[PDB]
Amino acid sequence: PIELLPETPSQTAGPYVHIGLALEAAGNPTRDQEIWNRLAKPDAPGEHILLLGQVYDGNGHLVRDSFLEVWQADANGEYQDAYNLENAFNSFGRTATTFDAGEWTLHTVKPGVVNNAAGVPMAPHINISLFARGINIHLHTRLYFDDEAQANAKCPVLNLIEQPQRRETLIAKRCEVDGKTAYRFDIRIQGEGETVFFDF
Amino acid sequence: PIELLPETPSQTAGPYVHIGLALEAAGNPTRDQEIWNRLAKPDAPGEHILLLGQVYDGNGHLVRDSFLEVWQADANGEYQDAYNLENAFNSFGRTATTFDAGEWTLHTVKPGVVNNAAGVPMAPHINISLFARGINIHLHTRLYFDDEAQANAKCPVLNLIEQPQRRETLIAKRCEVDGKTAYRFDIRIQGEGETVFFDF
Amino acid sequence: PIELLPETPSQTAGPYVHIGLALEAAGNPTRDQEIWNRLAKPDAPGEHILLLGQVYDGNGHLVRDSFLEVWQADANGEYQDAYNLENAFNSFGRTATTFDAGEWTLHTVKPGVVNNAAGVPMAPHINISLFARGINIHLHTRLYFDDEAQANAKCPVLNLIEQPQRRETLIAKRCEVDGKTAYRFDIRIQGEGETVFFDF
Amino acid sequence: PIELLPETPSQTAGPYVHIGLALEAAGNPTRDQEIWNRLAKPDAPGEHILLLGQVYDGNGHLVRDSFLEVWQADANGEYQDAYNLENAFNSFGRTATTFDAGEWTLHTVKPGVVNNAAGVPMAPHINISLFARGINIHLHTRLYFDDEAQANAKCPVLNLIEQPQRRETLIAKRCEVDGKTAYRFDIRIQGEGETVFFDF
Amino acid sequence: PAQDNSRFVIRDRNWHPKALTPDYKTSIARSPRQALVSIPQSISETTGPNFSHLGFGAHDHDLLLNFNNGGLPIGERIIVAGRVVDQYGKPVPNTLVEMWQANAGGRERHKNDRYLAPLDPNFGGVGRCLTDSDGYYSFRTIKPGPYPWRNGPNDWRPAHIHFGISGPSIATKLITQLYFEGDPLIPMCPIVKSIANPEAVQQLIAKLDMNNANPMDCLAYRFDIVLRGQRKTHFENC
Amino acid sequence: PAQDNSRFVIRDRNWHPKALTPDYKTSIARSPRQALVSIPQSISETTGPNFSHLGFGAHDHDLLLNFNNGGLPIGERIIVAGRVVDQYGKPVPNTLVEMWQANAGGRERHKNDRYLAPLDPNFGGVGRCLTDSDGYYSFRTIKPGPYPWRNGPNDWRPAHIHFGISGPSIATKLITQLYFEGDPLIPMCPIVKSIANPEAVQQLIAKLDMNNANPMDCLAYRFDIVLRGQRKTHFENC
Amino acid sequence: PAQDNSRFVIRDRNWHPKALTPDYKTSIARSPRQALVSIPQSISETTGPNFSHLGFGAHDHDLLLNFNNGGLPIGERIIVAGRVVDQYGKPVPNTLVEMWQANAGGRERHKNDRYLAPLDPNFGGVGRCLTDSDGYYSFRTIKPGPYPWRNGPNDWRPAHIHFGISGPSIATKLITQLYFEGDPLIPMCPIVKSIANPEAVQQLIAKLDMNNANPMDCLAYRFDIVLRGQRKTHFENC
Ligand SMILES: [Fe+3]
Ligand SMILES: [Fe+3]
Ligand SMILES: [Fe+3]
Ligand SMILES: [Fe+3]
Repeated sequence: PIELLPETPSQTAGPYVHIGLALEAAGNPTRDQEIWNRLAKPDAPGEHILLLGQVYDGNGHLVRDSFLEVWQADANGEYQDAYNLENAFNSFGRTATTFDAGEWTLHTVKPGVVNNAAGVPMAPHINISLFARGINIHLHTRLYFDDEAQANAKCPVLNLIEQPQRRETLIAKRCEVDGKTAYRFDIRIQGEGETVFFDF
Repeated sequence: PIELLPETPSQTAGPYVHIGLALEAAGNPTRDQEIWNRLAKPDAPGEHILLLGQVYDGNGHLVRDSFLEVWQADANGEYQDAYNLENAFNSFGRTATTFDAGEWTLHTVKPGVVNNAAGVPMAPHINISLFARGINIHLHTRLYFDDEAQANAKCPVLNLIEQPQRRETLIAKRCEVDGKTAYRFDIRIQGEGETVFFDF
Repeated sequence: PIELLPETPSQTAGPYVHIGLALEAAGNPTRDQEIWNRLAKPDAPGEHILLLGQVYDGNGHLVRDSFLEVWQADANGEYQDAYNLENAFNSFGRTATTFDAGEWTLHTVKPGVVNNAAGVPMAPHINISLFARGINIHLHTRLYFDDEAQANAKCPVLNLIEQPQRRETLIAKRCEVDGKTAYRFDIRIQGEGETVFFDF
Repeated sequence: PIELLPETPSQTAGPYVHIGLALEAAGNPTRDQEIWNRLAKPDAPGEHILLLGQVYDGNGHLVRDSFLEVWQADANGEYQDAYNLENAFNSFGRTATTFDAGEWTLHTVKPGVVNNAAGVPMAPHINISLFARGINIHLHTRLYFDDEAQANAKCPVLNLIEQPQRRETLIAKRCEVDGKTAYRFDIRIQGEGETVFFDF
Repeated sequence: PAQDNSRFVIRDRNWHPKALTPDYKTSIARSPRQALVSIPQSISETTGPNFSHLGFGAHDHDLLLNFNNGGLPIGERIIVAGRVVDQYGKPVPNTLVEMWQANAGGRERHKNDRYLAPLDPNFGGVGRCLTDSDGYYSFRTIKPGPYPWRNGPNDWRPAHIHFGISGPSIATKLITQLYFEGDPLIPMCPIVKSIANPEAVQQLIAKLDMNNANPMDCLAYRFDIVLRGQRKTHFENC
Repeated sequence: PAQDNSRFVIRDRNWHPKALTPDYKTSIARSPRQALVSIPQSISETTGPNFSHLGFGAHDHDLLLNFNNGGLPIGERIIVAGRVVDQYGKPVPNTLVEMWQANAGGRERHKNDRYLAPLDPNFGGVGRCLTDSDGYYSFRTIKPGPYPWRNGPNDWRPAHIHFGISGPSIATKLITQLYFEGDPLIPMCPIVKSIANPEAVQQLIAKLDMNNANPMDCLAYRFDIVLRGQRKTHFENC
Repeated sequence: PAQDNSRFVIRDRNWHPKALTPDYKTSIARSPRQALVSIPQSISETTGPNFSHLGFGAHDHDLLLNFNNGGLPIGERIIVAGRVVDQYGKPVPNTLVEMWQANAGGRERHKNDRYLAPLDPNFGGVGRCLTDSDGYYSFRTIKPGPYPWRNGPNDWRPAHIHFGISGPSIATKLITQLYFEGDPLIPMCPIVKSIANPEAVQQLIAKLDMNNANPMDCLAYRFDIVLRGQRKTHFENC
């Protein structure tokens, strides 16, 4: 058959990924420009929301060195690819859980609807890539919203998961932290309640 | 040592097993003679009983594409091998669980006692072979009855299972389906309460 | 793919084939029973005919050491396979051209119609196998009759030859030798007028 | 020495060439634009001429499944390469002989003179490429005209053919088809009067 | 009735595919975590049904004609024949051989297959046949086409025909899959890779058989099946 | 107009099949007995048509849709793509690639094919395409099936697609046949055996290309074509 | 905004390390037990960030100068350079390369690092760079040292540099480790042995590059990274 050049294989981000990728969360000095957890400036268009979660290993214990990267459409369903700290909204962001902060946080806006390649609308989501020591190749997952029950029911992506109980692990539960709208989204790498992880 | 020709290797029966082995179940037209789930005709001697069960995977989910073949002695303890749709009793039969029907059923008569090779009597049992998508080589198991507790406690097969709690996974529970005597035999492929499976 | 045992390869019958296969035509003493050129005794059923021909090489010169074997149905279209010199008709016969006799002869009956494997009638024919020095593997051909123009037109065998001019090389021309019906059939191994040869 | 990548090898065009290259001829529906046998439109400059011929195999039989492509200069001696169905003249065209039509025809204008690489003028000619079942790699030939005897006698191509009698096989005979000026160009693939074929 | 007079050679569980073969994804939740418990052979495991008296329809083994709604199926016409023997080389007569497959484009005739290759109105996809006195069986059908499935993101099952063989007892019964000689999808399919030894894979590859082909009509493949060997008991219980 | 400014590398007549290859029977009466006469290249041999302005219909390269009478063709859905380059590795842009083939059962849509595999009412068997600026072409179609023919008594053409390529001149034009990786009929076909060197045979075998496949939809094969190299003239006539 | 015009070649999950590699102890509790769910590529997976307007500091690629508290780091001065191409061999321009590493004695500048080799007061350990039009990136740094870790009782990581590369989409993002040619610790590390195929291990190894070294100054290593092949969509939704 036809063989192309092989992709460079993956390796674990290791324990101190933060020193290279989350300068602040590592407690080291930062540079002038850093890629971080604040996707939307306060005046950007859309419903502003706070996102939070913990990450668990297979024995129920908290993963405190994980690193996460997010990609989402803005409030009109458009991916903003030109990353610039001046922009009111970037579609890309990074966050982390640390020894001090067992919980990660992201400040963005609720994404709008995008279509899959056959033109069917997908429910609003957030693409998440998870890296950490012990994870040899990163885990891709998607964060959906409990208050978008109707569109979640028809998402052609959520529908590819055979078992109805497993689609619930991708649904983030609405709450309020200081009069501000927040969704909680915990990730269980392994075991009871294992979050669904994708391949593409 | 002496090496004979190797056995052809087993491959999974696949999601569409119903098309070649359970025609009606695949919802396709049947031929004149089909091997199905009515081992006993209304006038066959012995005690008429309805069997049913559900098949679970290791996440606790129903297997709705499984296929089962059974082999049992008649009411007097004899294996009827010449299969014929006109016989009153055939010792063999097939059944299946489908999307429609999550449960399989089999209409037969409670088997009489047969001896092992060593002349020792076995408790009354039904030989079962389970096939499906995801199973690479079929699983063998035995269905025994909860109301035959004296013979079960002495069966030389049930006593080869070391732990007592594992013997119970093979003992079908007497109940009533439409007012008719029935034994429910649920199979758990993996996990908590995993059904004992044999090699012979 | 599947390979069977290979067939023993052919070799030429060589120059003196007659000593092993045409004792008389070699001028050697014969045995009590010989396979020869007289297929029909005078009282056998059917139109008795005399067959004759010469055989030519690629330079127009006569082949004088050829050996020939014939197989044909009797007058009702039936192959008589039980060879016996007592029978009034044998379907098998052998003849030859020699240094003395440049011409071969056969005494038989006009064969009747047989069907091909799809049940379509074939025109009356005679199957001929030709051997000689210089011929590495024998040549199969068929002798048809000029007076069976209608059935020759529909023979599914003669129709497989693409070119109308080449089917004429398989047609034997009626004549009379001593008040007896005879068909002449010359065979040109190579060149102008090359006789058609088959493979099956 | 230096070896470049090898050319893909040629394979015969096959008996059904008409299906991909001569749609009408295969008797199949045509697309909007087809490359066919009318190189000149009624108003193209030069002398309008009809070409026709038959193709023979080495037994003297017609080839009724041949396909021909032609390339010729226009009346002023220029090769028109931009092919377009609206042009008045296209220098390229295709035609074919079929079971129906044993003869091919081509409607064009008599080509003007072109020079070889050495600045020497060639006689007026049509470049022909012949394809069919049985031909493993296509045959190149040149059609010249019998009424251009002075230019033919000096053509530096026709003079590379050593024997004079072989030069004549390339010279199409002026005749009249429906009262219209025509040149008949029969091709003999093999045998007596075999047409000269070139390699370049 | 059936009587206990045979023993069958124990299965080599390292030759057959294992239960847990994670590249085949559905096997992860459908494989037992506890060990199989070994039990001696008795009359329950050494006898099995016999299908001599089952009423076969006349085109049961002929898939070019057994479904038929007004024509012939579109696809490579083939005969698939072979012999069923045991591990001693002894033929297995009067046994039941079942088979089912996709059509030429890879679509299977079942409600749940949503693959975009169309259904063929003259093709069903099912056959049965009883082996003969020498263990031969034979079916005629069209060659199936490969199809994609939801395993990895670009997985494609090589062309295959599912086979099921009863043999003389429940101990011998087997469901397997035939593949076709030369198919470049065979070494990349995770289901075929569930068989760890490359030599066991070769046993499922049917070979082109020009000798059994009907000229101007259909090719043929040969597929021989080998069931567990059978022996008489000897020195048992003394 | 076209101008004589290129030379093409002379054809290796021992790499291409010879004219007389007696196992291919029809070639016996259709092959010349006299030698080919060699002639220098001039403007007549080094120029050729250009097909940029030909009016292609929108589905000319898409055989799953270009014939269409109410559905889709039955058969293995495939993309056949590749690149056309010259012997120097230089791409050949805006060139004409034509192709035609049998259907899935091996029947070809022409009056004279009397083979018993049926016609597919949604399939035509023809495509054309112009290469792109980098020399790529691509067609979508179903995989053809093999068919028997009247050569030897049990000869069968391996699955194939006929291709025709114009290139920049009549000197480069070529008609050939694509075969599919792994087909066990390839080494027994007398037409393929007309090519004497085994290395030239490999050049006609399209390879399975999982990288270009559309997941859950169609496989792909890659088939690269190499035309005669082209060079500028140098030191000619002084 | 970003448009859905590409498709990426599916990843080979037998080439990359599996999730469960028990000798690397931390992978046991941090590897999913359910099969990954395959999904088609949509605009969510085929686009990603472009970091062209990120404001880079002038020494962000130069580890000998970007931390700096009085002088130079102690250790072997080296240039690590290479190119980023996709599996079709096409440069990936303007992409983000980030890297981080230990100091010359294997100590990392992080609070939880308690290995007893001292910190280097002039070394921070972090760089970023954007590949150029041709896919080239370069860093200047000191070769790191190996260090021990609590895995097995005497496990030591070979000297290595971590890499994170963005590529054109989130489908191509990859984090890996670079290793140095000849380090005898490479075949003994359980993290490197998470890669089952030895030819995949080889791709992680930077080769000494004396052509790029600066004489009398620093050595150079070359490490080329290959991201998933990218192609235009063809024949989708018909
Ligand atoms: Fe590290
Ligand atoms: Fe299947
Ligand atoms: Fe001799
Ligand atoms: Fe063909």
